[PDB]
Amino acid sequence: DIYSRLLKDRIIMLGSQIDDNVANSIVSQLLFLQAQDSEKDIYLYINSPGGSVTAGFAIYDTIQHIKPDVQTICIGMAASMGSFLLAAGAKGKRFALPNAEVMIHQPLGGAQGQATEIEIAANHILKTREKLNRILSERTGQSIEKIQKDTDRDNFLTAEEAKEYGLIDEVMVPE
Amino acid sequence: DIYSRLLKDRIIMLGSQIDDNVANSIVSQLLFLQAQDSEKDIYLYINSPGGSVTAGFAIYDTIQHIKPDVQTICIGMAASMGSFLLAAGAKGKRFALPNAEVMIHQPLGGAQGQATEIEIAANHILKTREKLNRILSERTGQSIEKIQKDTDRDNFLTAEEAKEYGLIDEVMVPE
Amino acid sequence: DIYSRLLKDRIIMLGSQIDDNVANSIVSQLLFLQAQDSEKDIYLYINSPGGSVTAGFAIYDTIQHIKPDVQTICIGMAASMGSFLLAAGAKGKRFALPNAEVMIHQPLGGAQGQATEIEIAANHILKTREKLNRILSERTGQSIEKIQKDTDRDNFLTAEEAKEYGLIDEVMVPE
Amino acid sequence: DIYSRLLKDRIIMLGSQIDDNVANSIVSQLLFLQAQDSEKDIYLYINSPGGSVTAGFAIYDTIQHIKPDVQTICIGMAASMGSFLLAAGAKGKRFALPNAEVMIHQPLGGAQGQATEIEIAANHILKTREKLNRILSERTGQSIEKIQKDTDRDNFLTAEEAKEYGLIDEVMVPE
Amino acid sequence: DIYSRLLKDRIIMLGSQIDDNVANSIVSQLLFLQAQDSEKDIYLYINSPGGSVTAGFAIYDTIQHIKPDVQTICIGMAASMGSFLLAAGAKGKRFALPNAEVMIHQPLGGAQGQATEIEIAANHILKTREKLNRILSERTGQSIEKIQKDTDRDNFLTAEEAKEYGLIDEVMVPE
Amino acid sequence: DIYSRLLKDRIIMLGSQIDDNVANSIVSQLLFLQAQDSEKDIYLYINSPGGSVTAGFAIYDTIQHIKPDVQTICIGMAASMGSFLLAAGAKGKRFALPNAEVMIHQPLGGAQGQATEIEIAANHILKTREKLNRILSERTGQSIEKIQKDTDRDNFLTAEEAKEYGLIDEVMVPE
Amino acid sequence: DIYSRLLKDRIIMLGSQIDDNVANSIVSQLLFLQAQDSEKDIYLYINSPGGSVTAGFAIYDTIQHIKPDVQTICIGMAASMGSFLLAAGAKGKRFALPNAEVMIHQPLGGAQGQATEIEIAANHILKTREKLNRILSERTGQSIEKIQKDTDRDNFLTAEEAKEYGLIDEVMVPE
Amino acid sequence: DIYSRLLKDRIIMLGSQIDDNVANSIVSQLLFLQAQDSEKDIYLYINSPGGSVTAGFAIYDTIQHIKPDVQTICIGMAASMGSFLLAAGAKGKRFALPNAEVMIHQPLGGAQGQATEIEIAANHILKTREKLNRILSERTGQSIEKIQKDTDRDNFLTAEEAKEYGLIDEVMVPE
Amino acid sequence: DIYSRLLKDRIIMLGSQIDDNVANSIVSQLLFLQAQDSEKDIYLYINSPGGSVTAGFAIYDTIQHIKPDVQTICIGMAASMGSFLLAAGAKGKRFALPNAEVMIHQPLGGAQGQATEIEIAANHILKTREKLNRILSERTGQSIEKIQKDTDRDNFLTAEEAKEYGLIDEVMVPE
Amino acid sequence: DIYSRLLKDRIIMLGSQIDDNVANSIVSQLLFLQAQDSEKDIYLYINSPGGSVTAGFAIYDTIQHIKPDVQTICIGMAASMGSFLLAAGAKGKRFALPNAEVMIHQPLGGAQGQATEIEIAANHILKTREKLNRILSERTGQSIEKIQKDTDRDNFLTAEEAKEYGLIDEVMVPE
Ligand SMILES: CC(C)C[C@@H](NC(=O)[C@H](Cc1ccccc1)NC(=O)c1cnccn1)B(O)O
Ligand SMILES: CC(C)C[C@@H](NC(=O)[C@H](Cc1ccccc1)NC(=O)c1cnccn1)B(O)O
Ligand SMILES: CC(C)C[C@@H](NC(=O)[C@H](Cc1ccccc1)NC(=O)c1cnccn1)B(O)O
Ligand SMILES: CC(C)C[C@@H](NC(=O)[C@H](Cc1ccccc1)NC(=O)c1cnccn1)B(O)O
Ligand SMILES: CC(C)C[C@@H](NC(=O)[C@H](Cc1ccccc1)NC(=O)c1cnccn1)B(O)O
Ligand SMILES: CC(C)C[C@@H](NC(=O)[C@H](Cc1ccccc1)NC(=O)c1cnccn1)B(O)O
Ligand SMILES: CC(C)C[C@@H](NC(=O)[C@H](Cc1ccccc1)NC(=O)c1cnccn1)B(O)O
Ligand SMILES: CC(C)C[C@@H](NC(=O)[C@H](Cc1ccccc1)NC(=O)c1cnccn1)B(O)O
Ligand SMILES: CC(C)C[C@@H](NC(=O)[C@H](Cc1ccccc1)NC(=O)c1cnccn1)B(O)O
Ligand SMILES: CC(C)C[C@@H](NC(=O)[C@H](Cc1ccccc1)NC(=O)c1cnccn1)B(O)O
Repeated sequence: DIYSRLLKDRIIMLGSQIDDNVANSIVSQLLFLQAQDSEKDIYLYINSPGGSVTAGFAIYDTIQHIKPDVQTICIGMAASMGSFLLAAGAKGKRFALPNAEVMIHQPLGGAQGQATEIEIAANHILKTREKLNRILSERTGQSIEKIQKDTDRDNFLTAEEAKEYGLIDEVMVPE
Repeated sequence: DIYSRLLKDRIIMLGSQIDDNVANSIVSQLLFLQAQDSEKDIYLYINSPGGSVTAGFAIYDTIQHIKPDVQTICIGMAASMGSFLLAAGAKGKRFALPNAEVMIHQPLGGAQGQATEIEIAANHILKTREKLNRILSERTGQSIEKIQKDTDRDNFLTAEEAKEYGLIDEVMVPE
Repeated sequence: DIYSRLLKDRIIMLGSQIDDNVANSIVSQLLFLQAQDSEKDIYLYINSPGGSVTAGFAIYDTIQHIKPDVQTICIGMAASMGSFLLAAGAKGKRFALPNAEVMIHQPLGGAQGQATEIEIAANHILKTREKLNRILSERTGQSIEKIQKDTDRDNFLTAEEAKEYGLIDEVMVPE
Repeated sequence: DIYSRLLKDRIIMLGSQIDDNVANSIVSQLLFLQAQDSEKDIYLYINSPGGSVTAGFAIYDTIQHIKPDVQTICIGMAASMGSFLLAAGAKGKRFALPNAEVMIHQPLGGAQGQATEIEIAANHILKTREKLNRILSERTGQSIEKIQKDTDRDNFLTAEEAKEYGLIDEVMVPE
Repeated sequence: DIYSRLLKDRIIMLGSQIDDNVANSIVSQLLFLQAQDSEKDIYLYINSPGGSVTAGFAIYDTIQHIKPDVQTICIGMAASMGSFLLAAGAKGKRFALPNAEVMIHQPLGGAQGQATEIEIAANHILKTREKLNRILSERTGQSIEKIQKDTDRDNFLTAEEAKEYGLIDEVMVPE
Repeated sequence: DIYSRLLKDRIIMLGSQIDDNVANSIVSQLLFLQAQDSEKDIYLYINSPGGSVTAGFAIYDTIQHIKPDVQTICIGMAASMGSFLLAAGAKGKRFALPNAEVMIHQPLGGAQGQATEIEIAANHILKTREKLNRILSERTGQSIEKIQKDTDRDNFLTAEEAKEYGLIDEVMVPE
Repeated sequence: DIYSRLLKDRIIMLGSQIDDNVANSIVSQLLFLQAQDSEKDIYLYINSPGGSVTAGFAIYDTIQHIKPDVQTICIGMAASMGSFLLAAGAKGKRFALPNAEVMIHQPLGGAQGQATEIEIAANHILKTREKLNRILSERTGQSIEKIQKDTDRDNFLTAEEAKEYGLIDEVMVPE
Repeated sequence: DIYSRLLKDRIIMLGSQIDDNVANSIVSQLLFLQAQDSEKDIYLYINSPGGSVTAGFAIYDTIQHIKPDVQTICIGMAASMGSFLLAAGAKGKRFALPNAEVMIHQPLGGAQGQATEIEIAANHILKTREKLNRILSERTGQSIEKIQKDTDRDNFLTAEEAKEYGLIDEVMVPE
Repeated sequence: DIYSRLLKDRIIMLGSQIDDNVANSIVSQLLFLQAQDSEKDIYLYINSPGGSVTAGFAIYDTIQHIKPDVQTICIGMAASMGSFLLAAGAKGKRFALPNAEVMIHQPLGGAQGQATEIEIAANHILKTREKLNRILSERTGQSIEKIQKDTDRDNFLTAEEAKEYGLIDEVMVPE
Repeated sequence: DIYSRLLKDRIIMLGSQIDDNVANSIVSQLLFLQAQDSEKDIYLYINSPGGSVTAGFAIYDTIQHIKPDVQTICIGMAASMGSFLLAAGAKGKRFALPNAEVMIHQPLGGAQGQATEIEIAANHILKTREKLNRILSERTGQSIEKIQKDTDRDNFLTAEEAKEYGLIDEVMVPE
């Protein structure tokens, strides 16, 4: 299988929606790569429309925890939790290809039941948003109040705009 | 039709779920009965599992607004917005048959979408619960804190317990 | 319509499963009949497999509340809440045809959700069973503990067994 | 409507599956006809594939109970509970048109649940079959054990065979 | 039918979602009422969650065009196009009952297909929003800029808040 | 019924999608109104999203073919065949309410099967478009070239724009 | 397989809902790892929304039974039965990554059928909640009264709050 | 695969509902293990909600027939036929983990068709229940009369209660 | 597998709809091929109906971003994003077989929700179309306005027409 | 796998409907076979009901473009695009088994949407039919005018008739 080959070059492809299955695969790949060698870089290609917040945080925390630097490279599109993980790469080693698109927006969810259950769910998603904003602020240098306003609705960015936003460090030019 | 002849005796049957169709029928019947005679009493029989809050308030406010006293008679069951409307009858003229059951609980709803929209919906239903608690406190004489605690979960009441609670004035004995 | 003609003779047909629609129709027919004449007997024919408890209690309490005697006549079958309403007729005026079947059993229901919600639902249905047992004991003369054992599972009775049970007073012979 | 003009000639058409709705319609038509005149004959045309045992007994017991003779005339087909009601007409006044088919067979049913519940359901339907076999033996002049043997499976009979069997008295010839 | 005799009191009930069927019914009632008498007032009760913009404008333009004053009375809820029609009543004669809910928000829609067809749909709905904002500014005295910001998301208003906003003129007290 | 009342005033409401049922109803109403009086005007109110071309042409040809002038009044919306019929009213007597919308676009259809079957269906719809374009050109005073270009995609028009275009003669102002 | 290589390092990934299939896989992995070496530690990564109580106890009891210490590491989320198993790791060796979320709440279930069946199911789930509360009390040091109040509704905890609660021993810092 | 290496340690995992597929897998594992060695023990782990009686007896009879002792160890849950197989292990060698649950109840089934087919099915399931009771009485030392009463409804047992009942010999402690 | 033997000749088959899975496979194969040899040509056979813009740009940017020349050979059909990638091959090395079809058209999409959300989606797809038009203008030597007009609707091109258009350099002759 | 073994003898079996997956498999097998040896003959067995035109042309153009002669052998049936590929084998090496059936007919498709879109699709399928007719004229020696008339509807041919027609060169006799 072709991805088996790429893993020998320490390359991980995140090329789908992020659910728990995908997150456990990515996490296990990071841990496996760290075991083989704990100082050579890892390369995480990202072509993802987003997905679950907790699954995304499973990958995020693993990236920060392991010893090797994790380079992130957006090809095609990094939207929602995909752009959050793009910004999570080793600073100075976060890239996008020239025609890649990046999109940021606020979390989405749902809640049903009694008034108290809806209040619990609303409080949980607002806390989850404040937590995502605070971390994105630390990864980009944007202020939390600006993240909050810029993610009120869907916010599409070119690769160059993503760099000026601080989500990546360089647009990768050919070749 | 049987209900049309009962209407000539100024009797209205609320015997179903409360949605907008039912609420409009009940409201129009109260209006029509007030026009025919504005001082003879009206009798509202209630056998209802509850329904929409705004459809319920359409009936509640029409009862409060018109001239005639509206007697409320719970037969079978008055649950949720049903029991709220039972408590809304003219004071001294709120009844339940001996084996009727009354149930009270907090509102239920749902919300989907972005975090800010879920927060808007959560705030709306909590505000709605506060409004219902306040009115029920006025109709029963119980405190708002007691209502709030007693409606945290489904709360089933006998006709006698509903009288002790202040939801009704008397249990109707034969004949 | 044929049932309209029978209502002229103060005859009500209960020939279906008992839900809120059926109960409100039956209740309105009883009240309409009492208005026309409050001393002439009413005849309630019962061919019913049962239905909702609260809908059944809407009919029960109305029968006990109005002035006229309500005679009950089982044709075909009175099961579950149907036999409960059969036993509710004016004492001495509860009948069944010779090949009618009567069936008694304990209530059924369902509950889903949190442990506390299931606890609340279980407590409500056990309270509802104790109430049904107590009233059936008063209508039949059977002890509450015998009702409890006899309704543990489905209990089919001939018309003659139903009379010796106290659910009816006489088996109607031709003509 | 055509059937109500026929009711003025004391003609009742049973022309469908026998459920509770149909049984209550037929029963009410018999009582109504007896009320208008309690001596003049009633004519019950039967074209039915059968139906519910209890619904059929509602019609059967009403036929035996009223004062007027009830003639039964099979047109097209009287199967299962249909043929039971065909045999139920006033003796000497049970007919079939020359090309009508009569079918008899044993009761069918179903049972789901615990072993004790399946035993209760089996006993009930076996008792039901014995009661039907006994009545048909009285109405036809055949032995119970012959009825049992001849209904073990679907048993189709011509009009002439139904007369030979005792289910009807005469085959109706033109004119 | 109850709504028929209410119409003789010049009362119209808008108690459902607004589609073309409902709109054509309301419009024909307004025309019919003007034909019988063209100076006596008309009373339009509103309990509606909203609906189609063009259906709503059929009712709006008819209200403005006919000669009689059209009073608007919100019972239960006036949301979206329902609250737009509430504010369309004759000034000084727009009411809400004390527990009625009013909600305002921006239009919603959908678009599918080629880029140029999506552009056509976006331009059409933004033009529609500008037209709604401008009319609501005229009916309420609020500025278009405030309407735009206040309708960005769902905005729930009590009867008292709707009066302060200018959507209604008075909250209707008993009796 | 309310529409029967309006038809005595020679008012016809076209308030739905135009299919064959609707067309036959409108056509029969026009024929019936012409028979009652062949000189007094007829008023066709239009709130329609369009529909079938042949159903539309049934109404169109009938309007052209009856002696009385047929006034057309767009309320809410006249799109597609709806706006074609709006433009078909007696010149000088075509109206729209101030907030009515008008939309024009080319016909739509489908074709499946062999190549020669698809070619036949393509030629039939192109000939249909050319006929519709020519007739609309004559009703509006526009060139066929301009109609063709302006209906290539969905084209939304305000009431004032529709008057400028020649689809209506006057915007109806209040009173 | 990537999970196969991690099993070489005595790492087990519980990254899904807990049903019987998953529980048997986790149990067999623990058994297999103990047989290979009964004194080297085992590492249980948890990213789970929870699941079946009995499947959870199959894993819990196997963890307690075997010789090796079992470290638990919450990545992403440990909700419900997932957080119960997180607290079950060897004391001193229960961890969570800094942005992992932990949630605790009371059990859920369902019951259908006769009143006595519903009572049996209610008693079972309440007994199951008492058992879980008691064990969690032992694992965290919190009182059973506190657990019972804190799990009445969904209760979301940060990694730091989970440490304060006693569900984990340390938050894992990089690197 | 993990279960293969466990089979080398003579471990069999019964961790699912028991149907014919599972039974044939378990049976072939028992025979395969006997062929390799006919005197060393076999270990059957049981986490099962139950299943088919005949599939269960395929496993039961195979366990009794082969030479090696089969230890049974309930993890998580042994319900219905699962608890029957738990009690089927070699006496002295039947265990449950401390938080395992055990449930016993009477068989369930269904029957549809003619009265004689229902009677056949009823007799077959009653015979099956007598056979299960007699074997369980032998495995546990309890009387058949007590088994019959204790299995009338669902009967949940802790590991300790199962030992007292005789279903297991010991609750296995760590480690 | 046949495609892996072709990969050793540096042949990549793009023979399906272009989604993220396909894009990541193609990207992985380009990277892998560049790693084995960074100067020898790569051959990308294209038989595709098109697909996702972002997935297509993942392949496009990878093609421009590797050192080796990528020849593109259209077999069967290159439509939509398929034809975009066909034009993306190394200039002078873009081919089509004599009977391959090439189709170009403008992007398609959808948008649902509030007016502001629809405007965001419309602007994003219009910007996407502009970006695609500019690149195709550079790759084909046609003007932006000609690309815009020629893609307003589906535009089918033979292999020879595709060469005249600049989408390919040569039509590949036999053999 | 059996088809792998036959590829050793340079045998490719086209035995299914022709879509893009199948076409890419066949194309890749031809290229792979040409790589191993570019002068040994290839044998393509055809048993196909047809399929996509563009997928068929992918196979056709590859057959003409490789160096080796491709023999075509129809077994069972070559219908529609299947017979087109049969006629495409190296002249003198196109065969059919004596009972194989051959069928030719004109292309089929479908179109939906605006009139201009149906015209585009009609023109495209007509152009495709003309290209198919011209190539088959060249492969068979029949005139385009004869192909056009013979493919108006389904035209079934025996192996012998296919030889007379020019679709094949010889009917294969045993052995
Ligand atoms: C940066 C952030 C915007 C990324 C993703 N956003 C989300 O909102 C996801 C959407 C979702 C996915 C599957 C199932 C339901 C919901 N929401 C949650 O995981 C969540 C978290 N905490 C509480 C409630 N929900 B993105 O891909 O859009
Ligand atoms: C508690 C009692 C006094 C009244 C009723 N309780 C409710 O929860 C209803 C239930 C509902 C069901 C289906 C669809 C919608 C609503 N909730 C609302 O109307 C509502 C209002 N505002 C915000 C959110 N929800 B009862 O009678 O059922
Ligand atoms: C004498 C009595 C045995 C009669 C009826 N028995 C019942 O169990 C009904 C059945 C039912 C039917 C449809 C949907 C749900 C339940 N149960 C309730 O109404 C109920 C349940 N829980 C709490 C309060 N009430 B019988 O006639 O079916
Ligand atoms: C003389 C007699 C043979 C006539 C009818 N026979 C039946 O079996 C009916 C069929 C049926 C229809 C609807 C729903 C269930 C069953 N059975 C019962 O009504 C029944 C069953 N079990 C216990 C009590 N009653 B016939 O018309 O076929
Ligand atoms: C702001 C408030 C006055 C709006 C009310 N209606 C809407 O937003 C509707 C929603 C809808 C209803 C039926 C069918 C489709 C869509 N949208 C349109 O009608 C529409 C959309 N795009 C262009 C033009 N019009 B309210 O009830 O929400
Ligand atoms: C353009 C405008 C003046 C009128 C309407 N346009 C249409 O295309 C309708 C839509 C349709 C309805 C039912 C079934 C299929 C299609 N098309 C036809 O009736 C038709 C199509 N092909 C040949 C002949 N007739 B409008 O409402 O959009
Ligand atoms: C850890 C605990 C606080 C909640 C966890 N599980 C539950 O509540 C489950 C929900 C469920 C899932 C699948 C199938 C059935 C039920 N309930 C039961 O297993 C159960 C046990 N005994 C009696 C009744 N129910 B958690 O992970 O949600
Ligand atoms: C007491 C306890 C040991 C019962 C176990 N099984 C059953 O009761 C099953 C339920 C069932 C399962 C699959 C298909 C159909 C029915 N019933 C039968 O197998 C059966 C056999 N013969 C006659 C009638 N029924 B337990 O494990 O659930
Ligand atoms: C490049 C041009 C020749 C058209 C090609 N692709 C498209 O139009 C796709 C269609 C699609 C289908 C399913 C899911 C998503 C998109 N549209 C987009 O990707 C898109 C989405 N949002 C904004 C901008 N673009 B071609 O292959 O049809
Ligand atoms: C040999 C030839 C005369 C007929 C063969 N195929 C066709 O006619 C297919 C039918 C079809 C199959 C799959 C999907 C869509 C349509 N049509 C096209 O491929 C097509 C052509 N031109 C424009 C658009 N589509 B045969 O095998 O039937």
